[PDB]
Amino acid sequence: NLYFQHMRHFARTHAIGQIVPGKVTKLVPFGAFVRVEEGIEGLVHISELSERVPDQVVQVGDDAMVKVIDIDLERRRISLSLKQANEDYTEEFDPSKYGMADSYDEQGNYIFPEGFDPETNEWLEGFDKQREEWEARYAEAERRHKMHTAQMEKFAAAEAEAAN
Repeated sequence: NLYFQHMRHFARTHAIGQIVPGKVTKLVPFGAFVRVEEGIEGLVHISELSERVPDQVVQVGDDAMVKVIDIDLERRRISLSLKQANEDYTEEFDPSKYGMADSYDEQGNYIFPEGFDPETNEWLEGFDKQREEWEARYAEAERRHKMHTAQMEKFAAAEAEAAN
C-alpha cells in the first residue's frame, strides 16, 4: 500500500497552519471526520469544532475550512481544527494562510515570482508557464478565503437565529 507516501505528499504540500478546504464525511461521538484530499481524511476533535454532539455544528456533506494543526506520519493521522481556522479569519485576504506561504519570507515580506519585474509591474519574457501557475495558485487561495468567509457568515447567521 501507499498510504504513508500519499500522506507524506500531502504534508509537503500543506504545511502546519494552512487553512484548507474539506468535506465533512462522518460524525463520530468524539469528533467530525473531514476529507481534505482524495484518500486523505482528518479528524476534527469535538473540542475544536467551534469557538463554542458534533451534529450541533456541522453536518455530513458540508464544505468546511479547517486549519491543519498536526500531521503525524508515524500513525498516519491528521489533526484539523475548525475553531482554530475561525480564530485566524480576517475579512482582509492574506494569501499565505491559504496555500501561498511560499510567496512570503521568514519576516513576512512578499517574494515576487522570479520572472516578474516589480518596478515594471510586468512579467519578463519567457515565463508564461510560471505565470499561469502563479495565477492558478492565487485563484485557488482566493477561492479558499471565500469559502472561509461563507463559513464565518454561516456560523454568525446561525447564532443570530439561535440567539433570537
